[PDB]
Amino acid sequence: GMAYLFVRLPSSFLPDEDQGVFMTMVQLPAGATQERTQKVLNEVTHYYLTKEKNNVESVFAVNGFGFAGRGQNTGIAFVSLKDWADRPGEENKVEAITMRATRAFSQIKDAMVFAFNLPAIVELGTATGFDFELIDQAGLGHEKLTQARNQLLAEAAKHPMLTSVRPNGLEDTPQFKIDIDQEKAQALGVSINDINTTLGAAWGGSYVNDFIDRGRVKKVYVMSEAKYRMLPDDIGDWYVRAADGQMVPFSAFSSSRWEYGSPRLERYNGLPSMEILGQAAPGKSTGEAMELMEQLASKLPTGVGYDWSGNQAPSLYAISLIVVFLCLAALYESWSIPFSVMLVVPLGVIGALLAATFRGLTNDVYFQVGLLTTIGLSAKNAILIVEFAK
Amino acid sequence: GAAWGGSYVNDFIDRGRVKKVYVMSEAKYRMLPDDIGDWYVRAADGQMVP
Amino acid sequence: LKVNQDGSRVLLRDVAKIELGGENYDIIAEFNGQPASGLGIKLATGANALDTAAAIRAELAKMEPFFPSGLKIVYPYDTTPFVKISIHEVVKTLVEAIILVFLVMYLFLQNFRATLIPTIAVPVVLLGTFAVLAAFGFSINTLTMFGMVL
Amino acid sequence: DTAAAIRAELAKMEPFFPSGLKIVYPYDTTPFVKISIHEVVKTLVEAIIL
Amino acid sequence: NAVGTGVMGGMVTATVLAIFFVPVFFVVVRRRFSRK
Amino acid sequence: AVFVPMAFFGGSTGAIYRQFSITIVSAMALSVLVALILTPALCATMLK
Amino acid sequence: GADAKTVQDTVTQVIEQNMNGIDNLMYMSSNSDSTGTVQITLTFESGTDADIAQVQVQNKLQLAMPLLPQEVQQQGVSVEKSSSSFLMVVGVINTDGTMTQEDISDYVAANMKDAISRTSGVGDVQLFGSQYAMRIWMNPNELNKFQLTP
Amino acid sequence: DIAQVQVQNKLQLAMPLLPQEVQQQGVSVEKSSSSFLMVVGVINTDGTMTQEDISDYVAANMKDAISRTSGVGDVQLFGSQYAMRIWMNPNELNKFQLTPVDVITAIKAQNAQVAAGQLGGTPPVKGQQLNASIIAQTRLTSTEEFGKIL
Repeated sequence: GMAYLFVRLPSSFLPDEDQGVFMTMVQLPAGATQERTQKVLNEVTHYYLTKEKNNVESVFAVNGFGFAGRGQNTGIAFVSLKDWADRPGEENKVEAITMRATRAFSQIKDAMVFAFNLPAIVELGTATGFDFELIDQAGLGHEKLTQARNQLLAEAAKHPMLTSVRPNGLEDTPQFKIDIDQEKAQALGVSINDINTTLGAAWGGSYVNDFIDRGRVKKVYVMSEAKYRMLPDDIGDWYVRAADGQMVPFSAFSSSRWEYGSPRLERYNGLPSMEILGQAAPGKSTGEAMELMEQLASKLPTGVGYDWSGNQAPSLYAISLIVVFLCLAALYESWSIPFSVMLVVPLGVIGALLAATFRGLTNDVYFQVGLLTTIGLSAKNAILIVEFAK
Repeated sequence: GAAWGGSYVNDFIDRGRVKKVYVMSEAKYRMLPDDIGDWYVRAADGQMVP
Repeated sequence: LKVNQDGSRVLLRDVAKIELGGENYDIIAEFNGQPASGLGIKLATGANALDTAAAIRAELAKMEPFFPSGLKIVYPYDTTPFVKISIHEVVKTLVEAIILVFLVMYLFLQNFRATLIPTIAVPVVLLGTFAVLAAFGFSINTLTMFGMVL
Repeated sequence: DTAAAIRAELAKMEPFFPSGLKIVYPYDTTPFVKISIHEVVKTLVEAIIL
Repeated sequence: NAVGTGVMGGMVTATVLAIFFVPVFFVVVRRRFSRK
Repeated sequence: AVFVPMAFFGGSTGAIYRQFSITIVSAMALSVLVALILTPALCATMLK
Repeated sequence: GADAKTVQDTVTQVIEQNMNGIDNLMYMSSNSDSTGTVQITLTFESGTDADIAQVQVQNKLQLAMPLLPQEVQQQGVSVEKSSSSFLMVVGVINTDGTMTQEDISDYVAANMKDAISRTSGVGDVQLFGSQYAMRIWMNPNELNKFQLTP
Repeated sequence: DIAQVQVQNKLQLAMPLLPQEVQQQGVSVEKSSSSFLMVVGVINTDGTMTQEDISDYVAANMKDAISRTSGVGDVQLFGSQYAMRIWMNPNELNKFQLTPVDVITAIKAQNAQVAAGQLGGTPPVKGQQLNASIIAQTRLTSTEEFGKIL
């Protein structure tokens, strides 16, 4: 029974707990604005302010700063809950606060907002979860790699003893390309230097110089009012100087046409890659899921490689099996006492297992050393029923 | 310097990895000292010079 | 910028607006809906953590007094009180487990003098572990505090 | 230890090579380490038996 | 709770079992003597 | 003999399993020396 | 301004090529954003000093510093210790003499951020908003009306 | 470790006292050993390629990695990596009236990548729904495109 209480007992690394502090990130669809995403953060900040007054003490919303990275799509909000005495119920604990919260956002919104207890652990090491990566080893383009990523993600969901796989954050929104005919430029009498720094300084701004402001030196920037750089028809407003002392429309030499390029290009280990954050099956565990994932990435096209309690423990206790017997003959020389204490081991451990399997405890680090101590005391009691009797 | 010894002008893209761009000259116009005269330079008054 | 034929002075004000505004209008902060801006300090790989955040207030203590009208500080997402409480809850158990072993020692050893040796033994052994783990580099970590209590 | 990890990194480049592109090993230090250990540990066992 | 639930459980079944009933006594019997 | 063998930590489970074992192994040696110096003295000194 | 593809092979790639010859190193990843902002992370072996590990990486980037756009060179190039996690996040608001979410972002960054990011080995301070800067909002109609460019 | 840093944080002071061709050239500070160990030759048998096609592919796949993996001191490359090569002709330049300075300036203009801001810029007008990045000139790809430089 001891063995069965131990094999089926799930293995987590370390328990996640209430910290009086959690947070929640935002993600709007492709090419959303600062105005659109700000509306979403307002609904999120106020779900805490009106429908969570007994729990939340102070919010701190942020538009344009997700933990993916940056952009007018992204966002986040830093919650700071009221102290633990004024939060009596298990409903008032982060476990249950991020349950009806995550539920609320999924119902009454049109984008993606979640919530999570801050991993009291570290960023890495979640248990029953992985971080796959999809490298392009050959000289394939980013678009060919993206297709192989859609084929890997497809096959996993085609036959998941399951899995839960998704991309990391390459939405792939469109981009307004401008092809400048170099031939036309020289004919009308315009320098290509001038044409570039008009388009770069106008739409994207430019670091020109520094200046003084109440002691501290700051920057000087030059860009343009928003209203002359909002849509693609405003490109024609900008006229450039030409050799023959006269202006020239942008449309003269310009060409306008939309494209499809991604707004973030990951590059794992010197080569173009795309991150694939998937979790282990609800039945299986990490090493099973990862082994049943390298076999799926090996079914992709050519020029498409990959890269990624403890297995530690198996060997740890192996040295515990040796030093015990030697310390059990350092004062108890016989080959009778060295096997006597070898039985208290599962006497105590059966119970340690039993208590953790009864309530909602798991095989984490605390239980793993709470097992060591269970064996330590076990030796004490037994050795007293030996050292005395001998 | 650009003719005989070459020169690092700019960078360009080649199957993902950024590499260099160099400008020098075919070997046959820079082998011996009589080939110096082949190179003619622009002059203020819109004309070449040996 | 220029002076056109009739000596009409073109200034940079005429051709464009000029205001002292943000260096980067990408991100905006709203403390409980109200407009604001703070500081999000992240740790330096292998830093002292609590010691760092205690010295965050040390430096920031002398900025407080020279703030303009209305400019006040507030504290969201903070790590400090979780350190303070886990110490206070573990040291709470230490004292409990002592008081409780003193009762089990009195119920067997009716001698009041006899229920003191074990009550005065382990106080010294714990202090020894603080002297040993300090000598090996370890601190009062969440881990080494359960190591005392376990 | 360095030259063992030279093959570790280089092991995952092998599989994505084009047609014909193969590796070969001249001037190599590895087998001199492997042999001097194996010849000295050989003596250890001899000197014990003797 | 993650530490104590694990230890508590084991200590109940470590002593109440060892000291009494099951081995920690049956051991020396069939280890010291049994066959040698 | 069960603590220090397992106190050979590894990976991100470094000071994780290490610190726990040593903290209690140091505690054991200190408990033994106290049980060979203080507890023996205190007991002889004054138990009855 | 630089789009995601420009930064991916004008700042990113140039470093990645000239980012080698460092003692202890598992891997390096990269993120070439469309905001025109790249960030390369290098994870080392556990127990390795963060002090020397930082220096080796940034005394190699320096060799690829002259192989970078001149706008990028005068832009913020930083090498620091990561922690992908904040601790103290000190919000700062106004009540009496009211000011915008930009007046506060400036005063925070022109009083405290300079100090906090140095005091007690702080890894990387975040600024929620931005410091002030002499901003100019060019007009295209007014430039051609006088015959001019940026 | 430190002996390297001291030497290269002193060279850096004389870096601006160097020819600008030298600055963009490879300046390196590493650990010497005047002796190789693993010298891994790489050839071709089936799909045959020159002693330059191989020097490129070695330097565009493995050399970047090997020179970083397990504190490798200094990788040697037997040949060279590929580079857009141009073999100027003096007769053809004078036949059209030209110099190598006109050819260098032509590639420092057409062969380049530029930062083009974005629609729905950093500070937009409250009401905009779209935000997408603009593309500018691109760094040339093929030998054919370097042939069409005007």
